[PDB]
Amino acid sequence: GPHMATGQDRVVALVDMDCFFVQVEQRQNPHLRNKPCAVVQYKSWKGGGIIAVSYEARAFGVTRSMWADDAKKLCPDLLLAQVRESRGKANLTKYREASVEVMEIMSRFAVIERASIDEAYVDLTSAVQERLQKLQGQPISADLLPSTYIEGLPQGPTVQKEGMRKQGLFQWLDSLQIDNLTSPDLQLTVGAVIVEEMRAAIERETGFQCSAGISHNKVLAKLACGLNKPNRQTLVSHGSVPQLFSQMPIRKIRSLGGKLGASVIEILGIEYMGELTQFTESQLQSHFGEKNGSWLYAMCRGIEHDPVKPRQLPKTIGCSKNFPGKTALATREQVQWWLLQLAQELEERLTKDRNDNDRVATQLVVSIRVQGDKRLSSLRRCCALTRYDAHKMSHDAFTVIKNCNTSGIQTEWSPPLTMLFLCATKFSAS
DNA sequence: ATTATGACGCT
DNA sequence: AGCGTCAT
Ligand SMILES: Nc1nc2c(ncn2[C@H]2C[C@H](O)[C@@H](COP(=O)(O)NP(=O)(O)OP(=O)(O)O)O2)c(=O)[nH]1
Ligand SMILES: [Mn+2]
Ligand SMILES: [Mn+2]
Repeated sequence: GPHMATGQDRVVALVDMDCFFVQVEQRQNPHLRNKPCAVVQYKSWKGGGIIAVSYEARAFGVTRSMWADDAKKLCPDLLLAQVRESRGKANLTKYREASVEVMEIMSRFAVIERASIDEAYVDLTSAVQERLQKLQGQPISADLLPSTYIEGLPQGPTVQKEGMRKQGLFQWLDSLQIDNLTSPDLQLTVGAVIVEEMRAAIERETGFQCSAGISHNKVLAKLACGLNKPNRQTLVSHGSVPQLFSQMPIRKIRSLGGKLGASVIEILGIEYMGELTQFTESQLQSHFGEKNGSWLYAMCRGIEHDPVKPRQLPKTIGCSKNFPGKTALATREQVQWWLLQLAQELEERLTKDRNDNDRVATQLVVSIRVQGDKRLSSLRRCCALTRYDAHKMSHDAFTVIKNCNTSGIQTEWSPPLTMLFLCATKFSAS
């Protein structure tokens, strides 16, 4: 009862850019704005593979992973922007630089955890305590939450999307106890006011729109963020969780989309996240291991303790390229040439990283995939990264992988390589 | 020929 | 250290 801690200590937000690479290209090229648009990598094979899709194009059924030729079948007026190519491969530098723009704005409001190229978590607990101090018990006006949805509201006792949003927000605000600076619902509401400000700052200073989730932990904030995309933010309160999870497919929760979520569904004979509540912590640990079991036991009650890590920069810097089918590398000259191309891109990114961020990588991880292997990596080998020199890095990568060539002939490579991947890791402050 | 990465758990 | 999982 009273000692039953409900994981409402923290205010956590997740901010995720809407169709991010598309917005980067639309900012650069106004002709693409407010159009069905997608971003593609490469062109020759089936028109290139789509990795980002404007919401106008999603209305026609265009999705990531679709070949552009097929997307064009669904949406003949679809506009396409191609990722830059450098040294024979896709080069994502434009999107990484845009990402840095956004992350630097978010960092003004709180310490962030960079979780991908286009999203970050924010622990707003302290900023909320400050804004509550300033408010002096003053209520929160709906005018301060102009793009906020309250998940699960309105309820009970209407035809337009914005009208529904405002109805739900009024029900939420009317029920708020603003004299209690420790009410979790009030704390989430103040967090949402701050996130409105953060999102306004991002759009004003970059031209990019984003969505956001506000809840008591990272998993709920991420899920909330997705609920009302694009260009809106969603507050998922602790109290909204039973209804939200009652019909929430297990796979929708981050980390349960793969084999583990399939095993939850199959072993327990359930479909929805809320059904997990009927099992004891020990039962879940017995099926899914001690860590997963404890995580599931708390998560189906809306509780998760994973902290917002103070980390604005990526932990690794890596370069990869596939060589599918008849393009797989089957000679020693080919392997050396592409290792050098990857290594030159890596050198460039690493030198820029060192100048910006006062750190140096110390370990180089070489990953390859060999033909006829379905796994992502067929083999991973690490070596020391002592100089930011592409020729040295590619020579060392070759040295650590060259024992994989089963060809007796010196010139040929067998079986051919369908993937090369260089990753710089283990950063030290320089 | 669902590509380019990046985080993280496991042993 | 090297592999597997989840991601998108
Ligand atoms: N190279 C590469 N980039 C990718 C891939 N998948 C995504 N990206 C890039 C392109 C994406 O723009 C970006 C961010 O990924 P999201 O947040 O998952 N999708 P978005 O922001 O587009 O739309 P939404 O409004 O639904 O959040 O990552 C991929 O498989 N490969
Ligand atoms: Mn996004
Ligand atoms: Mn994202």
